[PDB]
Amino acid sequence: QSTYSRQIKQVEDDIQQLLKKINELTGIKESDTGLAPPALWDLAADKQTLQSEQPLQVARCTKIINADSEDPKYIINVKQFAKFVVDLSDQVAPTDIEEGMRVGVDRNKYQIHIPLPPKIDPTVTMMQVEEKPDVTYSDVGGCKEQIEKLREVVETPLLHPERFVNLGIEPPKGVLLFGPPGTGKTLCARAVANRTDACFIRVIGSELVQKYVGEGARMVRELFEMARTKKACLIFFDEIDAIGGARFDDGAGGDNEVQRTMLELINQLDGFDPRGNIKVLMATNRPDTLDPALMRPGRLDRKIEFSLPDLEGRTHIFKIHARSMSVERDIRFELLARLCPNSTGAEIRSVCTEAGMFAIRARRKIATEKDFLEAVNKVIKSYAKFSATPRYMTYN
Amino acid sequence: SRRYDSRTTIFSPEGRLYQVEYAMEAIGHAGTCLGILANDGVLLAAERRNIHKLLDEVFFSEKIYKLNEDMACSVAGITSDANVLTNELRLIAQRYLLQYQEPIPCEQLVTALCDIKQAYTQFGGKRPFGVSLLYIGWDKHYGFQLYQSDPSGNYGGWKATCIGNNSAAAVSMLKQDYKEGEMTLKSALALAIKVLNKTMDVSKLSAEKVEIATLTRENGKTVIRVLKQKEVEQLIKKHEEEEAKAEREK
Amino acid sequence: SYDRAITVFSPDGHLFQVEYAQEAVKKGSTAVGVRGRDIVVLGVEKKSVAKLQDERTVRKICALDDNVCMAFAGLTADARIVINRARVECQSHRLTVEDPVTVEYITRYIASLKQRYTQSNGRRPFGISALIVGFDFDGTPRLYQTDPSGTYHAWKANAIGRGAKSVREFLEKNYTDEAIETDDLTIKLVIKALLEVVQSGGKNIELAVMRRDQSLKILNPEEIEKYVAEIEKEKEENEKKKQ
Amino acid sequence: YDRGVNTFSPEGRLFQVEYAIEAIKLGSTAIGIQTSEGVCLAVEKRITSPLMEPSSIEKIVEIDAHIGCAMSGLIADAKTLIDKARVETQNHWFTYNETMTVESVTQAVSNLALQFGEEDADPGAMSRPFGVALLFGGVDEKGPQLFHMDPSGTFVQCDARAIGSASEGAQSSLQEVYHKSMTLKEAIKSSLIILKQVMEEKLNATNIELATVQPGQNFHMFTKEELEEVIKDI
Amino acid sequence: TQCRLKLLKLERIKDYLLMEEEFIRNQEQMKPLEEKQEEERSKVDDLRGTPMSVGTLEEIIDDNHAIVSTSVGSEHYVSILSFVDKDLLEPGCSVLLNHKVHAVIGVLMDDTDPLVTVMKVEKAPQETYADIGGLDNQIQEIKESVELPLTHPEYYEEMGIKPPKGVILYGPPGTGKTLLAKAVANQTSATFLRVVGSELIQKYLGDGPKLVRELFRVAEEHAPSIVFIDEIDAIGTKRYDSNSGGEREIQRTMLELLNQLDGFDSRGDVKVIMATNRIETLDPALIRPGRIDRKIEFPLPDEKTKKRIFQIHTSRMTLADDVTLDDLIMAKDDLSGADIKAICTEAGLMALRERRMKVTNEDFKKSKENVLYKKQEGT
Ligand SMILES: Nc1ncnc2c1ncn2[C@@H]1O[C@H](COP(=O)(O)OP(=O)(O)OP(=O)(O)O)[C@@H](O)[C@H]1O
Ligand SMILES: Nc1ncnc2c1ncn2[C@@H]1O[C@H](COP(=O)(O)OP(=O)(O)OP(=O)(O)O)[C@@H](O)[C@H]1O
Ligand SMILES: [Mg+2]
Ligand SMILES: [Mg+2]
Repeated sequence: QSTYSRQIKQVEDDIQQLLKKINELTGIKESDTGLAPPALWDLAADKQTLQSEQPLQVARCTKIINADSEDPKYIINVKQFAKFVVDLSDQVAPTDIEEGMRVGVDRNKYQIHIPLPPKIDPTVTMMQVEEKPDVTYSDVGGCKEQIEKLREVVETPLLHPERFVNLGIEPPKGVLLFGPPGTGKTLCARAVANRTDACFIRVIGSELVQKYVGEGARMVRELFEMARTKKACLIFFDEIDAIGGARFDDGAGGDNEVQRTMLELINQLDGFDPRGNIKVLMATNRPDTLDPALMRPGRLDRKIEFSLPDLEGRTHIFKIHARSMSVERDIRFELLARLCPNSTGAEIRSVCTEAGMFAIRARRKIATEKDFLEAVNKVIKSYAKFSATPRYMTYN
Repeated sequence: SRRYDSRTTIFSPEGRLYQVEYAMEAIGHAGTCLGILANDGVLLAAERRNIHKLLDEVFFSEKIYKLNEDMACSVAGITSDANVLTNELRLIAQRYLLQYQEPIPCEQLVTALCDIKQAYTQFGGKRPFGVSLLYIGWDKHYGFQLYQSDPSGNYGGWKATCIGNNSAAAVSMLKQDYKEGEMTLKSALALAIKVLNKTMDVSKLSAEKVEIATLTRENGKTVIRVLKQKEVEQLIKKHEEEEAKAEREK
Repeated sequence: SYDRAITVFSPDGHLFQVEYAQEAVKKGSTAVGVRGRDIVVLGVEKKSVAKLQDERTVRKICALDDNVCMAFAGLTADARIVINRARVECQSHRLTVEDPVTVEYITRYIASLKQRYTQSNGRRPFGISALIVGFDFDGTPRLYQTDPSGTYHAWKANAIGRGAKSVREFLEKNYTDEAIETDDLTIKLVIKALLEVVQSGGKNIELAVMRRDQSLKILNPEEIEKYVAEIEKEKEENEKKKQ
Repeated sequence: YDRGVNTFSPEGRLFQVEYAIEAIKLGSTAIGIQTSEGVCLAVEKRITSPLMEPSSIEKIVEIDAHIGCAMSGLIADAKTLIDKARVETQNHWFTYNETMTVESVTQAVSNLALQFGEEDADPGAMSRPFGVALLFGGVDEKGPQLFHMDPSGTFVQCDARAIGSASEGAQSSLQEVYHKSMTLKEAIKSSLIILKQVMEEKLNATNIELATVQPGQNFHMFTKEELEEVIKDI
Repeated sequence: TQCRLKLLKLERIKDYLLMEEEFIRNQEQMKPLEEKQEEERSKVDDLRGTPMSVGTLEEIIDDNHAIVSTSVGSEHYVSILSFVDKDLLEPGCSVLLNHKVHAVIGVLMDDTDPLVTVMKVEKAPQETYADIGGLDNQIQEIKESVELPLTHPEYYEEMGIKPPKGVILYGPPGTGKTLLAKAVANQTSATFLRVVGSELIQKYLGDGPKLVRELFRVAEEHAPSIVFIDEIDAIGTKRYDSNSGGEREIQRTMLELLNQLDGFDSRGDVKVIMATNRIETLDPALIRPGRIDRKIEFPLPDEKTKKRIFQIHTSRMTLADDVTLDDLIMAKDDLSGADIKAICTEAGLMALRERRMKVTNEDFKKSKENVLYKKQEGT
């Protein structure tokens, strides 16, 4: 098409003129911004130089000598690691800054000025905060007591706290999820993670194993310091077996490091510490290993088992995963569930993939009744040779 | 108790029997031991695994046992287990003689042992017998034979085989040089010194480092003699005079 | 002594020992079996010979009785222990009942010997599968197949051991009554099926036929090379249906 | 990680026995309906090829001329039970001279159900529970009766049971279609309707076994001809 | 066609933009617009100042202030200045502070990772499939698990089914697991990370989970990526003493891999390929369906296949005429495509001791006899 081949010439070349002139009248690159609004920012930065208190050198209060006296004094401990007796703020009321509180001072005359933003210590812990994943409570089958237990103790007390205080009770804090691998301990938590709409802070069991003695325990400590401030959190200790251990002595200090971190976790959900109002999920798959003092009610009040689904469940779960793909008219999903023995929810995810594959491998546009019986043969029989469920099911 | 049980009679996830499989590797360390069939008799060659200046020899052979009047065998593996299997063989072969009043057929003697080696891998929870054997023999249904049993309980006839240290290297050398038929007992001893010389890393063999025992038929009775040091020393000189005349091409 | 429980139930509801013995079959050699109307042909693939072994001691097709033969695929060790007890049984039955064993009955006893071993103390399962083949007291052909579990079904055709899933896929389409109408067509059906899972031609397929009331003949290597020439001749006269 | 063969679950019941129950859910389907006219047993063969003879599969076996049986689960383990049943019923006929009540036979078979024992027994006892559930249906002096016997030794009389890989599904469709006033021809037709939904391949004359046991007859398995006649009606 | 009917409107958008910028530059200071911008940019290098001190952003205060840590480690509550993309200010990031005023002029630099130079590879692996002889099932599931979903993402979407997530290649050593890895690294032109399973054990405690964390992160930054783990057995079988806590620390390393392979953190478009030859010694939960979906197995080659392999390495050579390929193949048995290439390589070398280019039937006899003692000795 000479007409439309000619159109294609200047459809590339003219859009390239567009970009050319865009750059001729904006121009960006390895430059820090888009440079479009910050040109005026520049003229506010000339007011940031006049801002002479800035820079402000940051320290921490450690000891107030006088408070009732006309002249409060403080003992600042700065970052050059020399300590100063200092005056009070030049305006901020001397009621605000107690000892411990991290506080910024001026660098010339170490005059305390601006209270912080304490507990810097949270640097790794910072990153455990979450940004809502993409699974909802319909995408989960076997909706028996399973998911109605969990909502009851973790979601309902945060949406309707009036009905638990009118009765005069106090709902339970923690909830242990445990089951054979691939039965929706995480899925059921990916679920509550977004729908809850309250601060959600999941730590990965292994990320609390640190290098230096009692740094692990510090990690835990900082984690609850941060969660007590944010009023009403969840903490979701995923796959705790690391730092999930059980006390024991033998030989040369076996696991004495990891073990001590656990004692700190234990200690902050049961010590004296009343603690704010933070719920806690723990999803293992090996509950047999958890220390008894970590497991008993008042730290993990409700234990939810995720047993393998039954016939009725399976039938449900096939619908949850297959409904999304194109299938011929009449698939006996109830026959693919008689045909499954004790299967994980994650085994059935895999079946549907392969029924799709044979349809793709053979170039057809629709999976048939045959394609499942065939893909259900492949994924269960063969691959069941090396399954988790057999062995991993006693630790459950 | 159950904690201290090894469970030696049980399958692997893969479809093996680990103890019988390890027992093979224990045989790959024993002395080399090869056997060659001919038309005019058959012969076992084995290298003395233990040799030393102080060590003595009292017995006609330190690896060849006579199981009968008509059969001998050589062992390879755990020497201790070999004193057990060779005593049951002798007792089997007399218990055959006590019924049928004949010398026992070559094949049967082996299977009758391989029911005992095979039992141990299937129940009882003892460790298996870590031995493989070569049986040279003579019977009136097949003439000379050679056989090889494993700790599994598998046996086979062979016309020329090897078991124990560097077995696969011997067998590669036999596949090439051994003729189907056309073997005299003179020629087999040439092949047996040549194969043994290649799987052992010594510069040359010595009449005091090997043991060659033949099994011949002379006058309707069987004879099983072990070559003295002089008879083997001849064979070693005639092989060096075939390496001196295996450079006449350049 | 050594009263332990080797085979116990999984938590998934299997028996891992009898499922692991299933793998000791799959590491075996292919054997097939088709039954004609006057002739039953079972062939074992691979003599396993290395130009040094005898073909008289590597045989995998033994004969329980006179009308009953059996091919196996698994651990050669175990198979010889079953075959023995089977041969005893085959004579114990001639003593107490005048007729010779039927082919169902010597099977139900091989199977029932393998089932007891997966439910007794001390013992691991027998790691063999079997094709029991024979003729009844009525000239009828029969083909039975066991496995470590100790179950047994009859077949019209069947393959066990290595590469048996492929060979069953070839016998579904090729076993009709346009084949196995003659003694020459039934032998050619077996060979044509092992040629799909042997990678060295026909000079590697030991093949035994049994014919009505006569005893088991093992076909010497010459006759098998003649039959392999008729196969390869027939895949060049399928070029008259491609033109 | 290993334990005994005789360990209790801290829950409260025997590890193995709780497991051997799961081995049933792998097995074929059987349906037994008890009437005043007789007992019918229907069990699907579940052939796996077209090369198998749909006849050397036996999942209904005669125990005597008035006590049928249907196995689901590991059909290999039934071989030992069935043969104890027969030799039980015969011994009871050789001493007391008279048939045996169906209940008594099933009791005598259930006494083996718990009998494994890694040690402190013979070098011949079982090592593991039996992997098989039974449906003894017979006719004696109480009229027809049908018993269900699982690997727990707990046997119990039923008016209509289903076992196997469609125990859940079929059991619910029996509760809607069963009632005291039936005849034998209504039941054989009722069961094969339930058995036609829960199978995986089409219902031929080569995919089930029917048997019946009636007051005025023996145990009588239907042949391939007679089956054509009751699948025509459906 | 329509695309230029679209252009005719896109240009007008730009011509209008040109009206505004071309007039407002001359309304600004009778000069080009980039000349006014350059007046400003040089003036920003007056604000910016010289030098520029690198530091650490520790935390952000919403108020456009931030606590940074200079070289000394002394923290300063500074202000976030002009010309800074606040979306490039995450914790741990390197910032440019004023040497004198200490205020973040910004992260105007491409801070580098020295771990990506180890994990990523700018390869061109010569071996493509078609150089993998006679293992053809193996060659495909893979294409359905890795390469095909990147070439034709419309098949899986049209069917309505997620593409399968990860594969395990497992079999006897030598058969061709890593050779298939080379093949698919070549083709897909996704970023191809590669870490051996042993590298997941290092001296100091705790680094195991840390190295594992930062391997995925790398592969996430560069999505779409492939993460191959050659010989994942070595994590869980051979040990090295260096590590502390022994086997317990090995586990927590694995539990980390095991999470960040499935876990909670909504990842995407990172294929996984785990090779191994001991698969029976892997924590099942690791290879749980839905964590890894396809277990390709690599059996020893057939006889006719073993001939296509020995026919493929010899193709670049010149063989003497007395060489019978079929006599050397069957001569031995149970060969891996590694053993085949090892007999080819040796013999070709014997020809280079003689200064020829004809591998003779005897070069292969010496060779085959030096790879058999090789297989026989050192066992
Ligand atoms: N009840 C269920 N309904 C729907 N999908 C399920 C269910 N159970 C498991 N799955 C499927 O299994 C996949 C993985 O499950 P999940 O990872 O939550 O199991 P897990 O208990 O976290 O196992 P692991 O111990 O390996 O972390 C999910 O993505 C989901 O598709
Ligand atoms: N099937 C085959 N076809 C062609 N070449 C092969 C084949 N198998 C192996 N090779 C050759 O052997 C070489 C090494 O093999 P490869 O790296 O695949 O072994 P591997 O199976 O990964 O062993 P390991 O278990 O040690 O990882 C390859 O570079 C290739 O040239
Ligand atoms: Mg999880
Ligand atoms: Mg490799």
